Amino acid sequence: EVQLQQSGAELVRPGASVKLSCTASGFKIKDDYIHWVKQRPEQGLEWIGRIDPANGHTRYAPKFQDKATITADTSSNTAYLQLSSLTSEDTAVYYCTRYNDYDAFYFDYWGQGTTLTVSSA
Amino acid sequence: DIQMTQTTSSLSASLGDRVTISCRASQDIRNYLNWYQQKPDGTVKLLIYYTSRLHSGVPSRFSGSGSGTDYSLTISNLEQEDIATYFCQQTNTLPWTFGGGTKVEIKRT
Amino acid sequence: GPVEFSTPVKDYFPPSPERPDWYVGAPVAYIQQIFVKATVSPWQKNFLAVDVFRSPLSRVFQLVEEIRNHALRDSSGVKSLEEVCLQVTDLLPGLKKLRNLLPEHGCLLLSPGNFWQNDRERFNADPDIIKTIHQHEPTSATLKDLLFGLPGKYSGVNLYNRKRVVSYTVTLGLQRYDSRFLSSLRSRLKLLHPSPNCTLREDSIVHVHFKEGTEAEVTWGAEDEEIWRKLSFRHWPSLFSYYNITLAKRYISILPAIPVTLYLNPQEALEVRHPQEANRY
Ligand SMILES: *[C@@H]1O[C@H](CO)[C@@H](O[C@@H]2O[C@H](CO)[C@@H](O)[C@H](O)[C@H]2NC(C)=O)[C@H](O)[C@H]1NC(C)=O
Repeated sequence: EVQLQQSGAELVRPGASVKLSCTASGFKIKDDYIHWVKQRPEQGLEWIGRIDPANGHTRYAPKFQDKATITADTSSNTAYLQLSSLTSEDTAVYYCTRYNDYDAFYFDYWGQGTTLTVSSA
Repeated sequence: DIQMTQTTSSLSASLGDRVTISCRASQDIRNYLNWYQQKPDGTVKLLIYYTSRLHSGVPSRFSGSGSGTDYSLTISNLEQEDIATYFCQQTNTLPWTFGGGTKVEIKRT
Repeated sequence: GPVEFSTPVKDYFPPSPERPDWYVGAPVAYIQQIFVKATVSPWQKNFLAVDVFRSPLSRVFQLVEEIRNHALRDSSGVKSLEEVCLQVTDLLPGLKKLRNLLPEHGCLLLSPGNFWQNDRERFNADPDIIKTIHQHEPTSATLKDLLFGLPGKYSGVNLYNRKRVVSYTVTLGLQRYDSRFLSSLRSRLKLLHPSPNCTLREDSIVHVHFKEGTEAEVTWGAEDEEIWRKLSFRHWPSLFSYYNITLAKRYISILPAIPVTLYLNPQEALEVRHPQEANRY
């Protein structure tokens, strides 16, 4: 019954800032790390970062140090990923997930995915 | 830092057939390889972890093997539900890297 | 206030001479047991009784290195064992006869390998494991009990072992509790050495307050639960007294044990034999 519900599709202008959200159900985010992954067609999946909601301690891949900001609210049981200085290269699907084994580090449960589109229209 | 490469981006097979996906790591990863399945809908699902271990609820027709730099997923009998993309992720060195997915499709044209 | 544990819940057990009166401060130390069962699974004729336990005992050195070098990849805090374990400096000024048998400086870590200074070469150059193990037996807990972590009849290190399954233990004393690091260590050990059908409980911490021919298979059962409970009463006070640590008005916290299973093949069982024990047995 572990689920990671994600927010709806987002459309934003270049240079704006988005905050995607991920609400857990069936478990407390305090009990595990929460990770954000980015899928982009013709490049596949790549790791953005993670947060330990008990400590508020975040870590990122070096690509996203100045791009992504991960946070978590334990009372609302919700993790957040904030993208800043958006550009076209940020158009992609963002997955919220976790892991449950702390030596294997496999992502057991995933969110459905949130599509982010960056276009001037 | 560690680059994972899947040899074939596409693979054609038939129902009840034995299928094999393979991926290679740029350096030793000490069997810290996980296999994930993504449906055309977009939902991802863990298949294997630590190179051989089945995640609970995964059909037993899936298996994993390998070592050093070379690893392989195997589907004993391709089911109609096994049409998807398959990714291999390395959890040995800290920035987790995924391999370019391999698509599995039925035999036609 | 006492340290907080979320998933593993608290339990109290004082040996006789909500929150008990004595459960107030932080424990003197946390005790972590890595409980190892090992067997030379394909057995043969022409194997000597010693071959029952020499090869299983030879793995304690690699296991200790694995535990001591374990690092929590993707850590949000404590990373290695040195950052969390209890530090000891010097044995008592009397009782230095136990130099090179107990750890003086650094992390408090006990295992059978201590009989050979954690030196695989020294173990290989040893013609009589039984003599080395029993060289210091005579009361307080014995050195064999301290290093093995088990009563001694459960160990199976003897010439009359009929089941040919040998058990021992690695004992860790920790100054701090870190759920992430400890879970990482358990996951690492269970990935490296899976246990067939291990049913050990893993959800209770026990707080102790001291006042003043065919193939063999490794089994895990109710007799392996809370194995420490079958050690002597003076086991922990006597272990800690060697380092001028007193458990008089304080308590210790024993954590659930981590199971490990070792299967050894005839190739290793042969490669490990010391040439001079073939003539005796
Ligand atoms: C063992 O540790 C205790 C606690 O420190 C020592 O006992 C007292 O320690 C205080 C703290 O420095 C000293 O001021 C007292 O003089 C100590 N009293 C006595 C009677 O020793 C104890 O000395 C230590 N034992 C050894 C062998 O080092």
